[PDB]
Amino acid sequence: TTWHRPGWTIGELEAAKAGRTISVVLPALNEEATIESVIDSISPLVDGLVDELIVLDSGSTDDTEIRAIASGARVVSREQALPEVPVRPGKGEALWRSLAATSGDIVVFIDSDLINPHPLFVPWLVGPLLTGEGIQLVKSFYRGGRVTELVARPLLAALRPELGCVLQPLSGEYAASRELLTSLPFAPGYGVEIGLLIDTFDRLGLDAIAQVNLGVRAHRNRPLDELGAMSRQVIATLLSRCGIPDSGVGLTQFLDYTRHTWPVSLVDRPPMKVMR
Amino acid sequence: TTWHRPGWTIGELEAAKAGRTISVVLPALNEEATIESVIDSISPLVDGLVDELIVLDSGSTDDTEIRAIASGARVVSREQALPEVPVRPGKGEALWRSLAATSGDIVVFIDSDLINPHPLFVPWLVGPLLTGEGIQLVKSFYRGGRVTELVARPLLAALRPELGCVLQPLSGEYAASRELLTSLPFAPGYGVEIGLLIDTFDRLGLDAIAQVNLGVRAHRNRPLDELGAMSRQVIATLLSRCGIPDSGVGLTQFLDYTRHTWPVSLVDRPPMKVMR
Repeated sequence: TTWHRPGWTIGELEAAKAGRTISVVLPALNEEATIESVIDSISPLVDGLVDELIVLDSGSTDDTEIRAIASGARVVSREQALPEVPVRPGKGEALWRSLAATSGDIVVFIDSDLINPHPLFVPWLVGPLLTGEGIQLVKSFYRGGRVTELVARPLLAALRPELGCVLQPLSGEYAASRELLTSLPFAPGYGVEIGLLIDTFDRLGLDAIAQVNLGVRAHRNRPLDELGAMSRQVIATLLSRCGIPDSGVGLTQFLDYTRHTWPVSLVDRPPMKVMR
Repeated sequence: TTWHRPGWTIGELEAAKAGRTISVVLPALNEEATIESVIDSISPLVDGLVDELIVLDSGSTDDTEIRAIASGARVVSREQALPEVPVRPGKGEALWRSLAATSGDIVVFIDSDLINPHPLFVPWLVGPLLTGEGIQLVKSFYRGGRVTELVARPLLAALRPELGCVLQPLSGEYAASRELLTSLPFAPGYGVEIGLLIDTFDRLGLDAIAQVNLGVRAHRNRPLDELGAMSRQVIATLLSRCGIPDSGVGLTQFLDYTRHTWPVSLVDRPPMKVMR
């Protein structure tokens, strides 16, 4: 079911929990400028609709951690989330680790780089999980997304056209059941969102997936070269899910000219279940 | 060999022809604003280094044709290039047809949407073909190319990493031997450049390919949605060359929201040789 405008009240949603718990995770790498506003947008839900909120600090070297703490948030490093396992770089590692630092029956992810996010983001994402039937994953969409419109959607049309109806496959804002998340491998780096989406679909089909309009997104837009690497990992992850061998060769860029090669990973983390 | 700065004189290049001829093709769909300057940048070479110059008018409905004529250019419609074969849409069709409207041993393509192009573009592109050994294809590069850096190069790294060294795989400015071009199929739409590059490489290897710095490119930059479709066709063509089945499903876009689906083609034109 694709929603265009939520309506559930916070109280209705709370009633619908029926014993289920909700954890919220904000992954963060150097987001000192935006993190406070994001935390503040959600913390009023804590001890109510939300049972648990954490910042997964992914190696920040700015004031991200101290500002998050000063916002009353529990901050968890990659190392603290799962200390027995050495840390790998990239976003997917942080999200995967975050499963071990939470216990909610439902887990909600929100990027920490959002500019003044609506306080109803979380309620809007959990709606279908709480009041739906068979929904295990909820993606957000909103109203310029160069990677999404040039890379991910066109590749989905080519290789998983059934997912053509997903407006924001790379959305960093989404919610899912712990049962699902701990049953899926996690792709490395920026491949994580697309992997979760494709894996979910391949395993449960579209009926287990919803998407909700969160309105409009403001975010620290980004340099082309970093987008190159992101696109590369998205590709790697997507090709893998489609049974296609990726060279494992990183994107090289020429900035006469100088050359730089960005890392790409063909290694997923296994389902957090195997870590029990 | 990758050049960074040409030096050949026009006279040296002319001497090097040794009986070989040179045709120049400007494909054009609704470029009334830029076409004159492009024609004017090249016509001084005609009857000298360049034996032949044409505009391949690809269905323009603006003043492209009359302005090109007024610039002294021979204008050739898709229909006139090959009248026995009904016309298909897209850039690849125009370029393929252009082989039948030219007779140069060497063929040079230049996009008609360039803003005040250097008059040495053509000389710089033909340099390696004339003075090199074994070069059959010359690509340009220059100094924001969203499709190139987000789609084509990252996919090449994944699937033909040997072509990672190509700075502008989608460049509309390039030159090649008739022998090569008439021996290759032509991908439809915006897939044409990438197809020619991959096919050339697969068949003759890197040693037959050069790239030359033309400096900097100014061009009528472009709406995201049109870039989506372009990216989609590039993908289709690239997947095909890599032995990967494309769904044939067009990209859909949602502009509440309204939906539009863009065409994609999995059909190449065969080598112009078969039309003999």
